[PDB]
Amino acid sequence: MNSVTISHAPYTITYHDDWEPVMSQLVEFYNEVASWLLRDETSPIPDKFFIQLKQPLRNKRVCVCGIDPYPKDGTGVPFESPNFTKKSIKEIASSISRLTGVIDYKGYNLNIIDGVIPWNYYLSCKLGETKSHAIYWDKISKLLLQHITKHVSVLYCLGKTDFSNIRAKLESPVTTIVGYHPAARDHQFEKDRSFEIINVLLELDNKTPINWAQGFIY
Amino acid sequence: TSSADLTNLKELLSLYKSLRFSDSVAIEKYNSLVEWGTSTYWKIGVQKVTNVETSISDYYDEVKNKPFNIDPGYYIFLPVYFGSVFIYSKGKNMVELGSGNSFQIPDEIRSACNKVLDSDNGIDFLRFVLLNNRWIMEDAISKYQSPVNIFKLASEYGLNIPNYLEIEIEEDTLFDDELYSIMERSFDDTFPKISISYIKLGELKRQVVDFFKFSFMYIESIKVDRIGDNIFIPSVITKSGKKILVKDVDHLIRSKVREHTFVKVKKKNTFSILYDYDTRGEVIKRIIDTIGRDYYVNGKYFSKVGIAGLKQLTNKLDINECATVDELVDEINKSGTVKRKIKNQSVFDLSRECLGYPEADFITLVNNMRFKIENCKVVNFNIENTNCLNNPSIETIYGNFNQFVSIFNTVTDVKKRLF
Amino acid sequence: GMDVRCINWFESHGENRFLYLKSRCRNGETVFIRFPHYFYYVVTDEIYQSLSPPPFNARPMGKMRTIDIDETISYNLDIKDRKCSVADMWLIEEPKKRSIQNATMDEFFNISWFYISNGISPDGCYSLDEQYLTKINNGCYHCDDPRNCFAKEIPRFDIPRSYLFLDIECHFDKKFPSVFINPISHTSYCYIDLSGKRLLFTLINEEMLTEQEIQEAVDRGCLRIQSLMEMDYERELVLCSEIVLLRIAKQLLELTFDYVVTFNGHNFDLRYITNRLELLTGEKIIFRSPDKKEAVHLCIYERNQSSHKGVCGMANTTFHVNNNNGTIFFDLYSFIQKSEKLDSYKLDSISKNAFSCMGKVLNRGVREMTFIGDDTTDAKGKADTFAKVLTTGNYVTVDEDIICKVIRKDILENGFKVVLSCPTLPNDIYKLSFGKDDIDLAQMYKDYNLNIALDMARYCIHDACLCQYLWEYYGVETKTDAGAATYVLPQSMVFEYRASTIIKGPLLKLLLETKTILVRSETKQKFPYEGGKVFAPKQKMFSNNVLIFDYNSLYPNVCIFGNLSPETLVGVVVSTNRLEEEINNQLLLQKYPPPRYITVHCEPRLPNLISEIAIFDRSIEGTIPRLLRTFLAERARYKKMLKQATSSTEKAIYDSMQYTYKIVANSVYGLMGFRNSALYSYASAKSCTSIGRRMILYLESVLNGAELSNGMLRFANTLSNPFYMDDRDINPIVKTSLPIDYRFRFRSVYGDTDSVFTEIDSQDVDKSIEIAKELERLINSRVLFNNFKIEFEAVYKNLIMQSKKKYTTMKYSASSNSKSVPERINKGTSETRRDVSKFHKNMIKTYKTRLSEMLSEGRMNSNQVCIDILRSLETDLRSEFDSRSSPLELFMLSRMHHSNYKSADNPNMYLVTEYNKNNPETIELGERYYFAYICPANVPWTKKLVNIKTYETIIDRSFKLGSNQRIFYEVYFKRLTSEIVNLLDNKVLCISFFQRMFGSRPTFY
DNA sequence: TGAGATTAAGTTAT
DNA sequence: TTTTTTTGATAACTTAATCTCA
Ligand SMILES: Nc1ccn(C[C@@H](CO)OCP(=O)(O)OP(=O)(O)OP(=O)(O)O)c(=O)n1
Ligand SMILES: [Ca+2]
Ligand SMILES: [Ca+2]
Ligand SMILES: [Ca+2]
Repeated sequence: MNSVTISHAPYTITYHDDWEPVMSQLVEFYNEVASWLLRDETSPIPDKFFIQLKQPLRNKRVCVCGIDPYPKDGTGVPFESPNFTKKSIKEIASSISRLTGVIDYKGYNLNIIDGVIPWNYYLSCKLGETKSHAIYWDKISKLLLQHITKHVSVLYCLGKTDFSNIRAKLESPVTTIVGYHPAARDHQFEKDRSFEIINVLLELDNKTPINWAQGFIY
Repeated sequence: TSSADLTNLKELLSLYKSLRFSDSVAIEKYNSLVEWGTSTYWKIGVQKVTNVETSISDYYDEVKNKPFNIDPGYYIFLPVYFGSVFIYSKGKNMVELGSGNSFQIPDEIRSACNKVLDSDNGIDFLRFVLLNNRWIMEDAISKYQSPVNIFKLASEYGLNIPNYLEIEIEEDTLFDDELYSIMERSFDDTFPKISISYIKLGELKRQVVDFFKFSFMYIESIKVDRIGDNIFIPSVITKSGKKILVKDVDHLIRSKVREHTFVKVKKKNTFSILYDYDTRGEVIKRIIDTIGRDYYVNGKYFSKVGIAGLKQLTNKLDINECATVDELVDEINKSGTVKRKIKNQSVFDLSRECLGYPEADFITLVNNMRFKIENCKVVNFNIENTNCLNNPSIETIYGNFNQFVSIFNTVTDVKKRLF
Repeated sequence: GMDVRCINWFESHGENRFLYLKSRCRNGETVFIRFPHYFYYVVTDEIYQSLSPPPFNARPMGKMRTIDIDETISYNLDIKDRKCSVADMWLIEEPKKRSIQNATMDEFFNISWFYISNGISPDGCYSLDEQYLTKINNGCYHCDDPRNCFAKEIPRFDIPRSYLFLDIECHFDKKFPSVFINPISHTSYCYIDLSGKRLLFTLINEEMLTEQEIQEAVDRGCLRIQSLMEMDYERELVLCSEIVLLRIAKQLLELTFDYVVTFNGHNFDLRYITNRLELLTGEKIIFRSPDKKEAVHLCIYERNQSSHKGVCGMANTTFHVNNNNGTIFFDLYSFIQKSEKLDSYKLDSISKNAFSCMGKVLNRGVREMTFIGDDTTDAKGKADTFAKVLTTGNYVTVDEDIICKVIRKDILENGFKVVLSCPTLPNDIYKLSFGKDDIDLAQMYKDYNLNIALDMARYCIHDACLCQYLWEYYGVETKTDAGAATYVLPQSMVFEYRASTIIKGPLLKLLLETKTILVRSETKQKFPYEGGKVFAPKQKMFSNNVLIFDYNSLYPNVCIFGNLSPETLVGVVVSTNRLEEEINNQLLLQKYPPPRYITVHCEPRLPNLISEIAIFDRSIEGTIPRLLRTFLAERARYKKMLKQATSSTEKAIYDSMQYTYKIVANSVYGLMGFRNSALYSYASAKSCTSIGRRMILYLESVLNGAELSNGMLRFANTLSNPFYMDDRDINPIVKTSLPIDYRFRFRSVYGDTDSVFTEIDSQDVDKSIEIAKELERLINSRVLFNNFKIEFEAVYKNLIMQSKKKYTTMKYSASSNSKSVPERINKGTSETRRDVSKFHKNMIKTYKTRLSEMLSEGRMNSNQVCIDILRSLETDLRSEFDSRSSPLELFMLSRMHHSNYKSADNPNMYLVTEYNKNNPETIELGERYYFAYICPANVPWTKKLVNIKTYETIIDRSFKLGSNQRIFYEVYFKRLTSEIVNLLDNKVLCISFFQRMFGSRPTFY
């Protein structure tokens, strides 16, 4: 739960002790890019950059990874919006409410679920357009994903072509599932049977099963 | 990702759950599925296995040789037979304890096992005991049904089962020798059972108990006894005429029993059993010399080399005796069941089974020979390497090669017309 | 556009997917043609009417036969015939992808289907008619029926081409250029337009130069522009700001060039230019489709290629540029790395290896040295290439060790005349190469001035022109045209696929011509199979002439001779015992007579089997033999083209192309035994290997101990076919045209797959060559049969065979004599290996030459040779250990980085990972790097070596051996001593010396 | 504290 | 506002690290 300071707007690096061999290199990886990153207006909150780096990562067994925060608005944590309107979150919630058996809900908020953590590959975005900050975050995203992979047992990513080069991105082998994005034509995410896959992979790797309907918010 | 991958990997998980209860086919399937999983997902929690030692002690407690106090639940009683033990996990062959040997089921036992196991999926495996070329219903471990109804259904399918008795005990009564003797008398079951393993309701694990007294005796002679058509069982006698049962030939080989020498034999109230855990080339010829040159070790039993002609061919094909080849073809084409079996089998295998030769020994003897074959028939044979003749079994088999070649020629000639 | 010639083919990646063709007319104008691209499926006539959504288009393919090529094992001679079914087929075109269940021929590409079905070659000249063309833009046309539009083909005609060879130089302070903090200093362009004009111009960022320096440069004649519109390409040096520089670069990159050529520019140059453009200004490099309908931004994408052996893993990486305008962006680094094998793949190494010549001393000087070159000094064409590179060259390497600045140059009409700056080398003939320089870019950037800026501009334009020199030297345009013609692929993807993909075009053409479809259903179990046979050498030193006879295209010719194809395999018969084996052999010898069938005895695939016979039918030609015949014809044509060449560059290009086609023909066989291939055939590969082994055994048996005397030649064994009886004379007495006074004897000494080494009890070189020619003539008509032909390779002298695959010798070619100069050749020894040393090979050569001479003169009256050789070794080793005068370069090792390892704790993984985590220069997944053993200096000589890999460190480009760090000479000395010991005969002294110097037991071969 | 065999990796000839 | 096409074989030698045996 410690923190370190830098010479750039966010300078709010509150991090946990189990994230120790990350910050000492993230400082140099971010100093050379913050000057050009902070010259534009983004659509996360600028203080919401190093907010998931203080959580204990040796508690989760499956990691769901996003490629980019919402092009419009944004909170700071992936796949969370207590203003439920978006199509991707609707498609995510429908196919899991059918599986679990709960029909009455007011959103999902996947972050609160124990044993899973939502991850955003690119820690920043811009209003109106997506994937407009890839160059500023490429090496940082590589290092962060490598560290997260080193601790978790199975990784889940959204986007076939968007995550088509993830095997070379990591040097340590790991169980990886790359799923179709829930915005493509024909709604292919309906056919995506991946939550059962990741669960049964947890039982196959002698890990404690993770309840999935816990995160529902009423 | 897809449903097919989910089914494949969940079948892999199910196979991983039952790993000790596997044979060559199941090991190959498990390895292939592990390879597919680690190729698709870049990592899998389980690895490859090649040895896979068969262990059953995880479901059975340590043996008990002392009177003990009991009171939990009902007391369904189940005896343990003496002999080789085989395991039928699911739709497989018989697996021997330790080494994963694949026993050759005749026919009816495999069908009975398949029909018993097809009823449900809560049974862990099926346990069988073979003694002097016969099967018996051993312990039926199951996580869904109590073994009583498995025993009843197995009995009504066509195989034999031991009787069961249920008694309720209130206080912690001290089970002793007298209760064991009384319940084994009430079991009847004249077959030479060694131990008794009663189940415990609620507790999934089973328990085994047996009481015995050590003894030392003297060896008089070793003799073979007929228990079938060219199947012989070894046996020994004492001064008073007591019979010491031997489970199989391998037990005698490992015991290294010597004629006119004192031995240690485990004695019980009814019958006594020689104790193992006392080289191989010396005994494998010494016992053969003592019991007679005209004998050989047919796998688990003893077999006698004799005459081989029309009678053996008719007996193996389950047909009546005849005189000439025309009667042979008529009697084997009259029923369409036998001719289909003959068509699906080769001449070499059919003749080898007709004469009851071993597999590996006969194959090596044939591979260490030379033949002159004309019109798909054998007319001249000779030995090229005499090293393989060192084994007494090889010499005993080779001494009657004329009968084998006559049977081979007859079968080839008849199959030339059966097509 | 009536008479057009194709340049490139590309696709549209929008919602409305289109295919495009770029072409040029005779006058020089560019024409773009558009087609609607579909998805192609092949169905049966019965399936065709059972499609609830009617197909958009369907074309009848005629009647074709489908054959199951699954292989089964038979324990007897009751083999069922192969399942084949003849039916009418339909080729259906769908605007969007479908999911037909029972669809065949699904292993071919859609662009391949377009080419083959429409009858259009990727490269060629056509007469497009205006009936099927409609104008949609200025220069862009639309076509709905490409089959009818391309019905007329015309002979090839030459067309002008546009080239952009570009290089950049970025300022770097300590470690590496960073796009966020380090700017671009120089940008050099070689610009060639459709008018043939060749303009060389360099742009210099003026923000790194002082105002007085800018004034001095503009007085000297450097243009100082202020905006984009004030730039002219007719000047040589242009001073400008970084924003204007990037805007000019973006403007040049958006033009419709035929080729944009870099060296490692897809990973560094283009990415840097782009990222700087969006950082400083925010603009984008916009690429547009020919119809101006879909526009994309420049974004370099990575393509990872995985291995195929022992857990695949990532094996190589490439970087490509997305563009929809028909321009081909080419990186020479990837092309050279994929096609060549070298110690290093840097620009300096490739330039030194390619641009070399022989110079004759003509003048001396106090510190200068004048050379000269022409066709009289070196081979024809070398001097011209050296002069062409010398136009922009600045530094020359002499004797592969001296780096010298060029003082003055003078291009002649036949060669070059250059004066260098080196001491007076006291010889007459030397070697001049274009290689490494002695310029420290880090130091020059720290003291940046006007003169240093001009020097950097000259170096940058030299690199940009070196791109063009390597483009012309390697024949990339000719190779691209040949690959597009042969593989039936667009020009932009000729060098992007391996053998599994480049054969699908000709395979589909052959399948359509033969009207055959191959299907497999059962799974493919994998079993190892035996390979070729290598004979054990009989002697180490021979002192006699050895004659070499080599089979021509052994495995393709074996497949052609045996008709080895998956669909022609009658069956496989296996046996468990000798009775069944003999019965099956008796039945088989009469059931399948060998005028039509061929039976191959292979090793059993399972331990329980003792025999395995593969039966093949030669009545109908197989699919694989036809492809092999096509590739052999191609290779023969390219060899004929090679033999009629006089220039060095043309000869090198033709040799490379014929080698590529030979490797393709071999890869056809290799894929026939590849499990993950559609042409998988275990039995065919086993049969081909067995037949090759039989052929080499037959040659060795017939050649061993075959003396000649008078006019007769007597072979050892009868000239009988080793497979079946044939209509040839088997008498080993052969009339020869050699004179009557010749008497010699032969003895086979070695063999490898298809090569036979036959020695002769003679020393006269002309005599041996004449006898070898006569024998090669004689053993091709009387000994061999059908399509089996061998050729006499060369004569070997001073043959020193260390092992079964390593030997060094002097080579006399077929067209040579006694006075002809030999060529020293090494095969597998510690002189061609890329990871032994440089200090090692020179000593190995010297000691081997000394040993050969000393054995030739006559020695071995005592221990003798060992004593003096070990004394020399001790003296040299102690001198090297004390003086330490050798540079670090002589003790450098090379290794390729890859991610194919059984365990994640491998030291090779750890070394590269740790280097990458602490160095901005990142080693890619297929990059070859340098490493060496370095130990603390205070450590004295070590007798017992414990750990070796822990001392490995990567010497990227600028590592400095500090005072505390020294080269760990122990490993190199131990390896050298171990290699030398195995050459000698006496042992006791060898083990004694190894124990004394190091303290171990020297292993003996 | 040595000898010997075995496995993994790199590299070349064919 | 997100998505189709890959992948030649075996044989022989050398060196370091690991396992096993006097
Ligand atoms: N790339 C290769 C190289 C060699 N071989 C083994 C064998 C068959 O290809 O080599 C025999 P050759 O017939 O190709 O003969 P070689 O390689 O010497 O070629 P050539 O001198 O005829 O050009 C192979 O299988 N693949
Ligand atoms: Ca450069
Ligand atoms: Ca340069
Ligand atoms: Ca050859």
